Amino acid sequence: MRAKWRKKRTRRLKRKRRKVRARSK
Amino acid sequence: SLPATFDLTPEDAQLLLAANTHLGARNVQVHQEPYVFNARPDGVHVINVGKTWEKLVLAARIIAAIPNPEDVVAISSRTFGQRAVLKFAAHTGATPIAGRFTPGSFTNYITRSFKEPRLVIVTDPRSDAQAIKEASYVNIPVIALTDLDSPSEFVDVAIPCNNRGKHSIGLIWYLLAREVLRLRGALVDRTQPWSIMPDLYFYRDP
Amino acid sequence: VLVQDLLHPTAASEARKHKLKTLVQGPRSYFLDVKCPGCLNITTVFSHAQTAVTCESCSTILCTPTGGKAKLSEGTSFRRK
Amino acid sequence: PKKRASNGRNKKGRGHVKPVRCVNCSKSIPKDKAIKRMAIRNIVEAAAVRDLSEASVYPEYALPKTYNKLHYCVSCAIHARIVRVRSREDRKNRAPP
Amino acid sequence: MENDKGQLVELYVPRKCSATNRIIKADDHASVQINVAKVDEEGRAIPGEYVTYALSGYVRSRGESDDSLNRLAQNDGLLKNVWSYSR
Amino acid sequence: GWVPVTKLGRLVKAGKITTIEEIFLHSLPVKEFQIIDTLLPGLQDEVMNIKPVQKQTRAGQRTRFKAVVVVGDSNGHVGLGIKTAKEVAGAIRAGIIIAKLSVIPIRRGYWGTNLGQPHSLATKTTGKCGSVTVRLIPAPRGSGIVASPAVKKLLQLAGVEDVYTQSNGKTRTLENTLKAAFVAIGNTYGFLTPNLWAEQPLPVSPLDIYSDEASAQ
Amino acid sequence: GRVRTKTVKRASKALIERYYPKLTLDFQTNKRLCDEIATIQSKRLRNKIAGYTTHLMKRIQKGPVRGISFKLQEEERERKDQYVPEVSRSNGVLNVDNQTSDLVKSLGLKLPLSVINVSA
Amino acid sequence: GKGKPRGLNSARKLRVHRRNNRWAENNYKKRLLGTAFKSSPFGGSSHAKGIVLEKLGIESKQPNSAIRKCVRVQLIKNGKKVTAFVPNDGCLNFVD
Amino acid sequence: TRSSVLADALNAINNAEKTGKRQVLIRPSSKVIIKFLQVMQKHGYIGEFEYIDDHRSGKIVVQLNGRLNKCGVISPRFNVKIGDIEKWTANLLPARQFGYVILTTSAGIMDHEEARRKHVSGKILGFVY
RNA sequence: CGUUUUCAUUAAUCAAGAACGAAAGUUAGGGGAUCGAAGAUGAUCAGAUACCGUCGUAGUCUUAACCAUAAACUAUGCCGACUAGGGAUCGGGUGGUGUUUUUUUAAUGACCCACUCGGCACCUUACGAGAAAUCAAAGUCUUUGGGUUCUGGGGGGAGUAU
Repeated sequence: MRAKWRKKRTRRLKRKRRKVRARSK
Repeated sequence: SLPATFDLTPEDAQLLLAANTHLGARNVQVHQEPYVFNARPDGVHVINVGKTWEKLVLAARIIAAIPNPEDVVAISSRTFGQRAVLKFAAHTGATPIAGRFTPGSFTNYITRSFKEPRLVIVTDPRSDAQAIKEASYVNIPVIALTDLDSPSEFVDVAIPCNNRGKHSIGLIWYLLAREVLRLRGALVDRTQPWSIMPDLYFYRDP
Repeated sequence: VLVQDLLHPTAASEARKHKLKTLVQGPRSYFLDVKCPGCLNITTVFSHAQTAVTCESCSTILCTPTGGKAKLSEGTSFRRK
Repeated sequence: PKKRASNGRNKKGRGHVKPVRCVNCSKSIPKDKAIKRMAIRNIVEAAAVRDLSEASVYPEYALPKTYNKLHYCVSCAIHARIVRVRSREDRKNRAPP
Repeated sequence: MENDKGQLVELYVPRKCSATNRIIKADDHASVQINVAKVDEEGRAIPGEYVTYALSGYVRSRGESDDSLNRLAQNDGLLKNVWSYSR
Repeated sequence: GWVPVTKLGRLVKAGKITTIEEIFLHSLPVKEFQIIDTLLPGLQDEVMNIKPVQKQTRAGQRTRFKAVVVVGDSNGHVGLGIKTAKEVAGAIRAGIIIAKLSVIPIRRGYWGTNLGQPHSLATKTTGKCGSVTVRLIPAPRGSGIVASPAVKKLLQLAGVEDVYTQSNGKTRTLENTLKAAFVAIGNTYGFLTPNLWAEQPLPVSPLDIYSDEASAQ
Repeated sequence: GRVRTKTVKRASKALIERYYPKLTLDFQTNKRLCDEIATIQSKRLRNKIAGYTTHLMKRIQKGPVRGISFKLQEEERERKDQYVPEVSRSNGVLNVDNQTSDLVKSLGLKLPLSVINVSA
Repeated sequence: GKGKPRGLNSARKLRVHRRNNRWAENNYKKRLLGTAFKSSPFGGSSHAKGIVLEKLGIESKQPNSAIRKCVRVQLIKNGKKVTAFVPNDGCLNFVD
Repeated sequence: TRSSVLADALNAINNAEKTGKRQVLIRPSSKVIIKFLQVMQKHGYIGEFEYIDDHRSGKIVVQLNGRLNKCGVISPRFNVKIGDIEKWTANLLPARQFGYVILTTSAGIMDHEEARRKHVSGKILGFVY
């Protein structure tokens, strides 16, 4: 896939893993 | 090493100045040409004709040093020099190539135009560039009638001339033929106006 | 080219080069003594003066500065020394 | 590798040129890159001038013209105008015709 | 190239360019050798007797062979003009 | 019968040129292989490689064979010819011909004692072809040739006894390696060592002394 | 298309190059000359070669055709490039510039002079 | 000089620079990170003895379509489960 | 900036010798260029040279004769012990029979042969062959 | 650039550190014509969450403050030296019993010719380099050393996890 749409998808992954990890601080 | 009498005679200077051999090329000027003499205003660079005559006697000394007269190749593709090299080939041995050079004539033998010379004289080092490029593959000295803007790569001894011409080209070929016919020749003393007419070498008609 | 005298260059080839790029570098500028015909005494003005050099007695003008050489102000008489 | 030494076009010494719009598709292309041709044409075509200069007071009066400079993009100039595609050795030429 | 007892080995001491003193190789086919006729009194030049030079391929390919032949022919005496040292 | 053209072949065939120092001195171009089959008849050949090269054709492939051949006797001359032909025997024959046209001489010298009968290179030398750089270092007596097998055979046919070799680049390509080494052994007669500093009087070409015996009828 | 091959054209060229007299402009007589002096293995190819020889006769007889010389063309051009008109200095003196005068004064001797004053 | 210092008092830049660039070597990295003692199911040792749990048939991917006869082994010194190939025509009749 | 002046001098000499010239005007002209060129003159690699004195660092015009293949600078003047001369001369000379590794010792600027004869060592400057 | 002014090594490159940094984006006012992520619609299409058409929010603009990324590209660190032929051009200067502007000769400006530094570039070659494309630098390198900074080491995993 196009490298900036993998880059955008990765930022959407990191924005989720920052959210689930924030529920358990 | 000139004995007494290879000097530029005043009649030869009148010939060379009448046929405009000194009116060289314009502001375009290769750095490998110190044969210039004090550029005339409105462009034209006057060529030192004394230097021209000295290089001419030197070239005729080189041409009259080949053991055989026929492994010298006179080259002209330009139509101003075709009759010139043809009458040069008439008087001396000096095989002509007037017009199309037919590459392969020097390198890589078995073609029908296979000349294998020890000297190549070229009327114009730009329009005869393939002969000059091809003579440097097979170890041949190249003489060239050069104007001041003409390239000097792969030419040794050059004659500073005006190859815009219609008068200077046939004259410088005529002077080479006359001078190589004086050296080792059936010819005459100091004065010796050489009954063979000067203008047999010239472009005819249009 | 390939053989030349780099120690005795011709003067015409040397009068055209930059003043730093000659064989020994030296200024192409000079001085000149000026007299304004109103006064009597002479004064020594640089060729590339950069100041409004006025005459010694009558302070009027002798040269207005410019980009390069100074301009002598049209009623003058100058000698390069 | 590099397909042109002057990469798209004609920017050496700037860093940024202000873009114009293509006249066909309105794609915004830099002004030095674009493709630029000045259309200089009469307001009458070569058939109409006879019947128009018949139909006029003030005899023939001007033949007045029309001038506009067309900036194309690389796509829409190839799609019609100045295209064909030149060979690697005929690419380096810059004489118009 | 010699050895312990005097003897020349290394076949073919090469030629050297008269304008640069560089070795003219065997695979140097732009190199050239120019024979200039010696001229006696009132012309009629002395056949089989030359002043010869050799010019490498690099001197010719750079465009320097004309000024090199002006220099090399002047200070043998074939020319008393064209080449001037202070350029 | 040979019946040559290219006048040097006639000076060779009439016997007026006897050794290839007369050709290698005057830098004469050799166009016919019989010029060196007569002036160097004890020359031995060696086919170094045969590989298939191929061309894509609108229906199928066109496979012709490329042969790398080294000739050279044992006494200071080598040649290296590379030829593709449609058939391997014709490719080897033509590679022998091109290797015979390209015979180069070799300046071999000493490691550093002036003792009898030179064994090694006079200088450090280097040849590049493609990406392969082949560097030859002079070596003491009895070193052998410290080289790859193809370079070792090219330097063996040269007559070099002791040499050291370094190499850089993709030396697995045999053509560029052999050609880099062929440059590295042809460049030994270009290095101006100080025993060659003494001036020589520039001899006349054999094409002028025997001008009569050239220039056929 | 009536484009004639290189067989017809090269044989026609070679027939004119050595038989320019004998080879008139009529097809029906060149048809018999190509029967006499050449050996052509067909009648159709004979007629084609004869027609092209007649054609090249028709355009030789209004000036030269590039490529073909037989005897008479080269004899004429041989006796044409020997020319009279010569040139001179007979029409006055040698007109020069200022700088050509400086040149001849710097090297040579007293030659006739007429300086000019051309500028930019 | 193209990329590196050269002056005589510059050996510290050269030392620290090569010491930094050594980490891009795979061998140096795996020798100075101790991959052998923590990862790599042996101890970094050569051979290791273990106990057969079950027999597996591993299908060869892509080419060489066959069933390579392997066993699943639990190592004694680690307890690490490890698949190990049993090489020859037969020899799964010898392991049990 | 100009960090070495010998390096500029020897690269000028190398380019003019590669290109077939017979003359080099060197911009920088130190004492060490004078002694380096004096050794190159002693072993025949250059002709005469002439120090032109402006009231500044000075210039030199060197005459060339074609015998020079390469002259080069070793840019950090590495401290050479007398056992390391054979290491240098094996490294950067074409053969053991010619070419000189030039080095500045407290007994002067000299080639490695005179350095072996006088039994002196020091720092390396360059090499000529 | 000019300079026969001054000081006299004050310099070169740079971990750490600092200033500036397109667009989008963020915070708070102002502004909001145009275009216009989102959104809503009309067709197309097998479907059309798209291309094409219409409308339009944030945005586009500005003030105060963030952000610190771009194919931020010449995908070419910076300083210095040398090596090649050409003609254009921009800025400065020098020369011309040169053109133009008449007032009557001038004077300036513009131009022309020649030279000169300093730029943005270009053209032809290749001595040279290169794996080649190509390169007056990507040359002056196995004949390897002018000074210095940063970066890389098979492809992924991954600029991911921590």
